[PDB]
Amino acid sequence: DDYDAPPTEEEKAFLRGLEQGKVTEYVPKLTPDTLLGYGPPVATDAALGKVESAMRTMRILGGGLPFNDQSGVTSDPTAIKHRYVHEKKPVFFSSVEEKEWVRESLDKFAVSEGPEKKTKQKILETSVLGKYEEPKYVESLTETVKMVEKYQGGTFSYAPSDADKFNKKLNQLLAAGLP
Amino acid sequence: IRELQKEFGTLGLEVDDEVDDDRLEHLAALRARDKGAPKKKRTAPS
Amino acid sequence: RSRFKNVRAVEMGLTSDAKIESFTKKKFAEYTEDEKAALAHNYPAEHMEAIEAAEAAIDPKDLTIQGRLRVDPYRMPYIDDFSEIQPIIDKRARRSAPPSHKARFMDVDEFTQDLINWADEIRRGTGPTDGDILSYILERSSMTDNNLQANSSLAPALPDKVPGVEGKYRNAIDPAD
Amino acid sequence: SASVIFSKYINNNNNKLIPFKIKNSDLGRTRYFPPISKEWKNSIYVFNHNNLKNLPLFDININSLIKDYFNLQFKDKILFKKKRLSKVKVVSLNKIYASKAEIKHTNTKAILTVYTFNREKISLYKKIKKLKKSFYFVFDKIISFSERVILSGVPVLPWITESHVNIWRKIIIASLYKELILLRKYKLRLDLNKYKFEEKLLYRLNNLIMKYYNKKVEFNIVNMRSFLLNSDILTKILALKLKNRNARVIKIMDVILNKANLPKINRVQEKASLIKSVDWNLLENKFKNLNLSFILNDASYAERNNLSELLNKLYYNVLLVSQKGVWALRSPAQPKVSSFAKAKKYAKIYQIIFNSINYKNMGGLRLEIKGRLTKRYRADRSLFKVKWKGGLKNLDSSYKGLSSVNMRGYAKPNVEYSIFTSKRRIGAFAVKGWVSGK
Amino acid sequence: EGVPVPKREDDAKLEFTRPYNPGEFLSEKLRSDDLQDWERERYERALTSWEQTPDDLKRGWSTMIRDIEQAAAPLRRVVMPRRSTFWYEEEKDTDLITNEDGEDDFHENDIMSLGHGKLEEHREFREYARIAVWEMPLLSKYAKPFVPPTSEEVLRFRYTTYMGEFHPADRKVVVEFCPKDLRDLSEVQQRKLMKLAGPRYNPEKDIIKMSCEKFEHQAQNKRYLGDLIEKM
Amino acid sequence: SMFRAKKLDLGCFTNVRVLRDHSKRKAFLEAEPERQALRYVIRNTTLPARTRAVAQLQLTQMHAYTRPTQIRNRCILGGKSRGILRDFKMTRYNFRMNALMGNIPGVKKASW
Amino acid sequence: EQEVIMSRMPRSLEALYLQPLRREAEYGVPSCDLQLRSYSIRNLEFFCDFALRAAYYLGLPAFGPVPLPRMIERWTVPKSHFIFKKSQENFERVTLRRLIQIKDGHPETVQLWLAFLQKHAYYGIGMKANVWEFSKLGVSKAMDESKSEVEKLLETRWEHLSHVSDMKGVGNFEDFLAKERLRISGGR
RNA sequence: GGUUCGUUCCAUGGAAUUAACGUAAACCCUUGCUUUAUUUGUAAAUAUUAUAAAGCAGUUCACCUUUAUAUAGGAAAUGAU
Ligand SMILES: [K+]
Ligand SMILES: [Mg+2]
Ligand SMILES: [Mg+2]
Ligand SMILES: [Mg+2]
Ligand SMILES: [Mg+2]
Repeated sequence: DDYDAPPTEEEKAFLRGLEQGKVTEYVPKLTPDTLLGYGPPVATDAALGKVESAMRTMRILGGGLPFNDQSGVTSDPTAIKHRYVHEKKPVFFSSVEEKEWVRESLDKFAVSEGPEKKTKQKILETSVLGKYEEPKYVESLTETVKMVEKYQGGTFSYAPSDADKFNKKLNQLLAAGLP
Repeated sequence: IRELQKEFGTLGLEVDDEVDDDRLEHLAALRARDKGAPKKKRTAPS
Repeated sequence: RSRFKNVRAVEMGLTSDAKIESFTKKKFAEYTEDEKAALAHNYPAEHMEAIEAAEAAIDPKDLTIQGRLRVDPYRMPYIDDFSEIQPIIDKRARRSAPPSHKARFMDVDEFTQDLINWADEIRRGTGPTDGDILSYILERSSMTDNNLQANSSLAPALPDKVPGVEGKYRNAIDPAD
Repeated sequence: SASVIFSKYINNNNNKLIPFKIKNSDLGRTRYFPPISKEWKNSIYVFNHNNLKNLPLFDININSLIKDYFNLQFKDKILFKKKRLSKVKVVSLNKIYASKAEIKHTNTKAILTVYTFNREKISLYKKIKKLKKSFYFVFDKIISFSERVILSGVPVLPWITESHVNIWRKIIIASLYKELILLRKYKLRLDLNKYKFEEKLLYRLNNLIMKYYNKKVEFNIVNMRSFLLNSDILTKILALKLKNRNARVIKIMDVILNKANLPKINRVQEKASLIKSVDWNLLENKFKNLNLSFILNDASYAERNNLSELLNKLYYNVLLVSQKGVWALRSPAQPKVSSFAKAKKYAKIYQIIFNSINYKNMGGLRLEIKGRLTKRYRADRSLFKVKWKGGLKNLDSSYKGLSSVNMRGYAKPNVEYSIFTSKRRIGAFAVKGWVSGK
Repeated sequence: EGVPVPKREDDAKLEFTRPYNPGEFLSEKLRSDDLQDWERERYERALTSWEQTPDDLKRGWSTMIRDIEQAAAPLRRVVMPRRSTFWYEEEKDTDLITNEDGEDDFHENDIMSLGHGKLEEHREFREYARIAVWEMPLLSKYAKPFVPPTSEEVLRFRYTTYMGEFHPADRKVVVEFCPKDLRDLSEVQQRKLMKLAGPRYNPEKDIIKMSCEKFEHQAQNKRYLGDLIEKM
Repeated sequence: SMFRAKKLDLGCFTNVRVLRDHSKRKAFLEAEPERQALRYVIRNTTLPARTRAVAQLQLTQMHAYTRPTQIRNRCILGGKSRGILRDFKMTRYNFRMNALMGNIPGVKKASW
Repeated sequence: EQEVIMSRMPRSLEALYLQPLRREAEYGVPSCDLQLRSYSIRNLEFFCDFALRAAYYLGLPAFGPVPLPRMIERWTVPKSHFIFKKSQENFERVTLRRLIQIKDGHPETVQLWLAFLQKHAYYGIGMKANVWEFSKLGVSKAMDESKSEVEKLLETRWEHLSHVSDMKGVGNFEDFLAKERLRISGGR
């Protein structure tokens, strides 16, 4: 009633191609542009180190994911549309192919071509030009406010928002302890 | 798993949450033999 | 002051720098213009760019002063150009297009048209040969993605008779049972 | 001139010169270094260990996510299957069994390796083949026959637009509805089983796992031919079988062992030691002076100074049509490959690669079942059963006396241990399993 | 709310309940139940053409669908599980059930899971052997020769990298210079610089080493040391 | 009570005290800069005696969840707080089992 | 058409079966200190060689691999989850590390080396590189001048980042990077 | 019945032949040597401490003695090592 014939030799030879694989081509390609994105983000005089530290700042704004340009072009569109529109935060793409896949996967979704001018200056301001706020020298010890700002400006543990919480309570106490 | 059933639910694919399915089967088996939980009292005892 | 020792260089009779060159040009001679043409006729352009750069970078004097044979446990157990990607001994290739996010599984209406379209492609050379029917059950995409063959993450299978495994097992079950 | 700071690091030159010494002692061949990914599930090293403490917890969530992924199945309404909405808990064994994932970590991505035993394809592929070849042959005739009756006169042209095809396609469906659904059901169930290993569905699972490691995840799913070559898949199958109250415990273990084929061996030669003798065929003992200058300098043979000639006499070359022959190249879109890629024969290379691998053949099998596995629904004492077939020893070290590389400082490199926990209606039980390789 | 109740209010309604031929199908469709008038003319044209064909030319058609039914007959046959069955002991989905003969044989075409770790390791050695033979030589085309630092380059900065990792220590920048490199400072002015340097001066090596990790970015830590040295 | 989030945001082994200690880590992260200012005004002997007494009274009114001394590591797998290792966030026992099976990278049985 | 008897194979393929060639440093001033770390020796020893081969093509004279002292952590835990303390056992996590120091290396060239190694990184290995460079006085002035040089190189790279007009989710730019890096880096 | 650290090995039995676990082997540290590497370690250096990857090494040889002639053992700062 039921007798399935053995796999024919033409069938076997066909399954091997799918299972074992076939002889695919391979094209060598290696230029500084194919390595850009993986280099060291060091503040060297060499422009290659400064261009890499700006890309690292763009990856922190985009979510902080590593720079992967050899693992596909897929991503989560429903999560990128939310971040880009509902949260209004930047998005970092490893390649242009990954940007055109989010467009084709979402109905009527428009993404900007690069960041705005004001965002290009803020990235080069600190990550490349390294423009800081010099901590002044406070001579007297009674200058509480000036001394706190001096210390807060000489350590990356006090973020701009963490210092505001400190200076708020401080000024609240110094003002509440006067005649 | 709840986020896995929704990501693939748009394609018409379903999977069972065994960890929660047996939990319900246990609760259902308790009500059968009169061992379920009492009615939650929502007022002070008086 | 150099980096290596001359104990192994003065042993053969290479005391003079001029004699070291006679040992390179005689044994590590660069490719002849005839060989370059023949070597460039078989490999594509992108491959030849790496060969012309490897002979200009690797100077023959280094192969003579410090060129040693590799005996570490990480050397390859055979010689090969590694130009192409082989079926089994290499990782699976990924040369297909990305998948469509809006693609969905075909329905009775879309599945029929897909089946009709398949009958029109093979019928352009009688009737559907089992070789084509087999290429329809295992390759024809049943998603609304315009018949896209996507990259597969399945690892390459092994030969039908693994060296070291074949010729050691016997089937306990018999047909007479 | 030169800077003083630059001149303060030149004088600090007390480095030792490479001596190029000559070996006067015999060297034995190195041990078999097993793969690295088999010692720890996560092959990782990070300088900030904040990315290293949560991994033990994630892998519990990842494995729970890959299990539920390979069990995905269509809704019975999508395939017109008319589900029997019974209150039973059907135990399905003809599904994809997956093992615990093993991840290879780098600062850019993560390669997730999982060994699968696809038992659902063995059934689907058989039935889709049962459909006689006449189906597609006769179906092709309806296409041509229906184009001479409906889209023609009486007994693709410019006057045949697309709107007319819609009505032409429904007539075929109206008469073959009950059959087009049968073929569609088996094809969809097959393509689903096929896409679970392709990017059509993996790119969705990557988005879920990518939220744990914050890296794109690559998959290296390995398809297993038999379920006995992995301890994880073996203890899970046996656990699902024993979950039924009516399951004959002692009988289900014998059915599995009987399916485990072991290679015939010679008990005397297998347990025989190995005498330690200098292997003069090793490249370390052949050329004690490794420098090319000494070798190619007309040491023994004449006019073999060509480096390529020396290598061909040591390694198996594929570019050569003859093993030790010369390399001959032909003198003067399509894929970019070499003009001799087809001539290359990887016959002996498959024999060199697969002979350099240990623990290929299965030579050991042990199963242990412990817990509450009684039939009667009462308080009874625990049960314990153990069955084995073959040995779990390391023949290369226990008998031959060779040096092995234990895993995690104590484990044997050839055994695979896995435990699966389940529960009956009366209590919990576990299924332990060992699988060794020769 | 309350104890959950089952969900049996769902089913897939089959469009067609019985095999309809072109005549009967079009007749019911042309009944004008729910259809566009301008679309009906497309149907009547088909119904007339169908009836115009030789009557027995439908006999061939009706017999054509009957042979396809016979071709799909073995695909819907409920195979009874083997008496001593392992995989289909309690499989309620009759679709997957099959003969279950030979599905457990070992064709000597697979190795254990441990052997696959060593095989995948070789597929990786070939991937690096392919990079070292075809992609590495291209690096020589973009290399640049080393030039010794001139007399003006008197500073020697140090920058840390973790190669794709985020570490709090990759923001520190160290700088070291020699007081005697600054030829603009005289003897007394050089000795005063060793005093102001404080513990940053190494009398043995005669190098003023100083670091800075006060700011969030390496660029800021380097700019501060560049300005600080101008104050020193 | 008021610091417990209305929606559970814990993905590890949840527990009555694990959920309690997680709320103290979030409460302290928000109020640490504020608590550091009060501790700086109390130890600054250059400020008036009144400014130090005000900061000394406000630091006492802070909720207990704001204190860092209330934080105590717990096992993410078992929820215990006795015998924890900072390097793995687990008890000495849970570390043993996972290390033997290979779920903790780099760790192996030591013999010498 | 004919057949040419190739005298030898390409030097790129021959060099793969020889020990990694090394360039000679004329001065010997270190320009990079690459320290690799793994919990397994095999991965590390392989990649150390793959790195030296890439340094030869770039003209970078590499010195190593130098085996640095292995870092050993130790824990002694009871075998039981309860009273049984008289029986314990020792565990360890041995960190194996190497050092490849590059002397007399061009600053930019040394950055391509590290970029090539990160793109082709071997699993299970962590790397840390310290880069040294010589620069003139007036560091601040140089940084400002370079601006236009770096802007031209980023013209085509700005496409990676795209955001809506006047991104409000960021708010304070600097406070965002400061706290986003903390979340990305696990908390520190 | 002997022997061995040892159900180890030999011989033998008018009943044995074999398999798994433990044992043993192997593994980690340590000792001597060889090769590789020379920084952040080493005074110098033609390379010798240290660092750490792989490989070799023992009861091996010599001497003495030795059952049933089968299996072996003894000697311990004045044989080698
Ligand atoms: K700050
Ligand atoms: Mg009750
Ligand atoms: Mg006997
Ligand atoms: Mg030094
Ligand atoms: Mg030594």
